[PDB]
Amino acid sequence: QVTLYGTIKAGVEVSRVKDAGTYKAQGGKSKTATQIADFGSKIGFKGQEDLGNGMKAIWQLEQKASIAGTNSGWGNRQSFIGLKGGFGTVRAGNLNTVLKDSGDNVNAWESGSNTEDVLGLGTIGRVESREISVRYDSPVFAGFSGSVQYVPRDNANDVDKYKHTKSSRESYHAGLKYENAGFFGQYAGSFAKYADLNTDAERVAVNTANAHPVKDYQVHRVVAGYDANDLYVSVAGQYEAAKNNEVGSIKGKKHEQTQVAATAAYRFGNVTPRVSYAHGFKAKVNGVKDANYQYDQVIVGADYDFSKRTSALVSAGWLKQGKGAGKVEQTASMVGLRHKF
Amino acid sequence: QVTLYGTIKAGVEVSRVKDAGTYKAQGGKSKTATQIADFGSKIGFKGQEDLGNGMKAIWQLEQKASIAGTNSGWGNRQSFIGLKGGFGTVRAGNLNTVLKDSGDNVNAWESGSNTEDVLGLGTIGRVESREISVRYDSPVFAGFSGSVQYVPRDNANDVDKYKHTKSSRESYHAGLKYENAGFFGQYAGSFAKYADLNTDAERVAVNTANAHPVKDYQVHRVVAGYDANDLYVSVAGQYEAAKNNEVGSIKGKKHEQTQVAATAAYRFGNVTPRVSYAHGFKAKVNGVKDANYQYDQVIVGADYDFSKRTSALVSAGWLKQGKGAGKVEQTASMVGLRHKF
Amino acid sequence: QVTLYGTIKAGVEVSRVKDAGTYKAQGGKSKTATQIADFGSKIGFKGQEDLGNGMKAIWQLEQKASIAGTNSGWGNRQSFIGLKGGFGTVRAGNLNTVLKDSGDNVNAWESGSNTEDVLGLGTIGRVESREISVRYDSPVFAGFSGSVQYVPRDNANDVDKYKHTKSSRESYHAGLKYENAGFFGQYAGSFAKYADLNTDAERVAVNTANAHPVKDYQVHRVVAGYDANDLYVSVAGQYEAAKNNEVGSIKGKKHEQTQVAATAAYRFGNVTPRVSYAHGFKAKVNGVKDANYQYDQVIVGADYDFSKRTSALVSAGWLKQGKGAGKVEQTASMVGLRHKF
Ligand SMILES: OC[C@H]1O[C@@H](O)[C@H](O)[C@@H](O)[C@H]1O
Ligand SMILES: OC[C@H]1O[C@@H](O)[C@H](O)[C@@H](O)[C@H]1O
Ligand SMILES: OC[C@H]1O[C@@H](O)[C@H](O)[C@@H](O)[C@H]1O
Ligand SMILES: [Cs+]
Ligand SMILES: [Cs+]
Ligand SMILES: [Cs+]
Ligand SMILES: [Cs+]
Ligand SMILES: [Cs+]
Ligand SMILES: [Cs+]
Repeated sequence: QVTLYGTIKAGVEVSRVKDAGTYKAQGGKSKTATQIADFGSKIGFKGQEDLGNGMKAIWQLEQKASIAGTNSGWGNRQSFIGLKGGFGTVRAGNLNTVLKDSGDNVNAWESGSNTEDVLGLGTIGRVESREISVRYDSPVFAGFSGSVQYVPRDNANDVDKYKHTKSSRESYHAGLKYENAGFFGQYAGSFAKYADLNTDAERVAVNTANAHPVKDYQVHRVVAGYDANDLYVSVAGQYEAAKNNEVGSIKGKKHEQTQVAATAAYRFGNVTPRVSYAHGFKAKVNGVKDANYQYDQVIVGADYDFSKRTSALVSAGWLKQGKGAGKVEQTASMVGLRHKF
Repeated sequence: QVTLYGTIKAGVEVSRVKDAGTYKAQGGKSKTATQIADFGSKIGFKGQEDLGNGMKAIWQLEQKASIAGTNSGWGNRQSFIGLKGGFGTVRAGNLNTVLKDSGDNVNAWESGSNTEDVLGLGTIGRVESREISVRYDSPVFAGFSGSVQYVPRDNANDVDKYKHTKSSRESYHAGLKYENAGFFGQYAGSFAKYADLNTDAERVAVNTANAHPVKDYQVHRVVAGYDANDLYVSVAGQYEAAKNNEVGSIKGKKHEQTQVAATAAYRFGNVTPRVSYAHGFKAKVNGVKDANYQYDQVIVGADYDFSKRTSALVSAGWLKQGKGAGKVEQTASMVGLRHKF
Repeated sequence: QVTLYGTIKAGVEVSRVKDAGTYKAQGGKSKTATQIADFGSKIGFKGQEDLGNGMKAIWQLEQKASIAGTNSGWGNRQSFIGLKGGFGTVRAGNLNTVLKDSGDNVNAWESGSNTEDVLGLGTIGRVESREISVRYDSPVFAGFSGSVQYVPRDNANDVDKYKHTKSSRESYHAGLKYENAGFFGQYAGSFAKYADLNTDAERVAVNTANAHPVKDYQVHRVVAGYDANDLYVSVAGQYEAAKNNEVGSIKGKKHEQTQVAATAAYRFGNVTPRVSYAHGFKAKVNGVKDANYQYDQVIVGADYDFSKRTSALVSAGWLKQGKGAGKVEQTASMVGLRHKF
């Protein structure tokens, strides 16, 4: 037993950026770019086999498959092997981060890469990723279900395998989930004694060029909401903080930012309008308030369901970053199509 | 509903090149090289879903899959998503160029890459390609069927997305087709206000190293012929011209070349002999006659059909390029196998 | 007719290296590295079609598919097209080397790349590989079955296609096999008039940076053993020798090394313990005895079969290389899982 699946999603997206620093014409406005873009098409193979008494073996190989022909490689999307049974589920491989799964109730938009921060809640999703790791998921007991996941010190840094001279970048991920009559709330987060971030607060591999080492890197996320009776509402809160670990005068100083995201949608028959807001409060960088990281964004859109597998998509987004003259505003809109197989 | 398809084609090809400039031994003759080569094996996944009243959703991901293990990546061959119905068909993605489809009645040979110009009509097919774009194909009305296709300015040049400082490389492609009782004629072509060509008259991405910018780049192709009753005959004509747009003394001057190709084949039971000729008249480069682009080529061969999906292939080709001492002659022959699945 | 297959295999492996030259702490011992690693997962598509009277067409595209997401490309594992029938089988493409197939009775261990020499008989398998080539396999007559395979001069070196100025790196591979009532012995080997080796006695492509050209490169392997009644025993012998062909003072001098490998395993119900030993006698490099190439290794382990397709794996290995102060000792152990589909 093995099945083939995936989804092909593409559309045309119009965008324009307002930046006074990089564009000098007309009050900092760039020209409007119109493109055909892949919304992240993917194709995978998964299978399962009953082993006898309550245990089943499970594997999956999923790849990024852009219909523009820009992707390549196997298992770059969730791909794994594991075992399931009464005890729950245990998987190893390129695995989604518990915080990446919790992303399903946080970001419901589709878009191309270039517009992932204005046509989708991309900024609050800068903490999500896939890591080579092991992961446990306990069954659903009384509406409760949980997940614990770990990334080895030698998987987070291979170069340092035999000479442990760099602080371990090993990390733990966990999440808890409660569901009842259409009401659901969940906590998801991750902690890393030592890790590296780029200037976009995203986690990068040790020794990336412009990467800033950090200590006690922790990410927290709580998402609660209602999903049933043609109605969907979702509020999410997220806190991120770490201590500067880059040798120099500012080592030890604190980094932190709070983000909130809101989304609601109603299902009229085959049309589902939807709206989402997101904000990133002023961020503390090296102990000081940094307003460059503050942002406000709102996305409105609707999905037309031709069938349970095919949808037509339309959406627009207004995004503002920073404050003052270093400020950047992004507006974009798209129309596209999604087919799940 | 989703299907798996592709074809595996390989063979051994013998070749020798006669060039007085690069080879000094024996009147300019090179040694004879004999290789095992992939004839362009490929594998793809496509699927369709009825949406209700006369509309069907359609997608396809096809990749180059060489059995020599030299290819990599997804959707580098025609890959797309679109909709079909009474109105015809509409597709977006890595799509074949209307001129690339018209190639089916122009080049019927199989070969490895190194011999695509001597074991196949490759020179007349230097205008064919795949471009990220949208494309319309109207139904077949009274033997008539048509196709209109467009490649965005920001898809033909991504770097220039927000600062339109480079002339648009957006292009249009169209073709018309008539079929009646085994008789068929079609026009296919493309126009680009601005584009770039390499010295082989092939279109390359803006800012390729040795790439010459051009203006009013247009390609025309007419192919007519008979295909039925065990008989196949096909004549094709092709015109290409553009104005030099490379800043300097020769900007504005005219480039152009006319190419013709002929092919016929008769089906004795399971054997199908075939022969093809092709010529490239002297080309006008910067207004001046250039005989380096002139060429003559003839390919003879036969296909043995073991079954409708499997064939045995044999072919030879004599090709002469240019005139005089800069002249190059290529001769090659091959025996191979093709399995379609 | 076409089928999908492959296997997903991963596990965690603990390792430590003892080298006095590269590690200075504690008598040359490195720290112990613990990793999650792909044991070489792979996925392929193969198909066959009856052509009529006793002939069938056969093709296969197999790719390395790591569940860690580190592989990419098509047909990098055995991939081919060919014909089968009364006469036996004939294939062309990325094909396994006759010596690579004989590897099945020589190395029965699973492991990640980093531990292929301590958790598997990797050193004796440094002569195995895949080469673009043609290959014949004659049927099994009276327990006897044979294989002859060849790699073209222009496939082993493409750059030199038209100017044969580098000595041909074309090579021949052959093997013979006898099987009777659980008893089986086979010879497998390869010869190359000219070839290139790296310092690990592995064959590399001409013009690799640190590659040493050789002449009369021959590899011999005899493997005999018993496989039936829950019992498996296998002894293998291997000889390798070539003449230095690197221009200089030592050209012409002789290189050679003898390797032996032993493995046995008994099948209690679903558990199969197993043990293997391997030795590499002192090697003659440029006529002189080199003890750096001498080695001793022993691997113990067991496989728990959950089902015919799924197994649980456990293994450990002690490996010593060289002699004296340049000496290197490797110890490693792993626990993992393998699912065949
Ligand atoms: O949020 C959008 C995504 O939803 C998933 O369930 C689906 O597998 C993807 O193809 C994509 O449509
Ligand atoms: O012209 C040759 C080609 O014909 C196509 O129809 C087929 O899909 C390919 O596999 C290749 O055989
Ligand atoms: O030696 C181990 C291998 O055995 C093969 O037969 C199987 O196809 C592979 O998946 C791997 O398990
Ligand atoms: Cs992300
Ligand atoms: Cs990552
Ligand atoms: Cs082409
Ligand atoms: Cs192209
Ligand atoms: Cs090997
Ligand atoms: Cs090789």
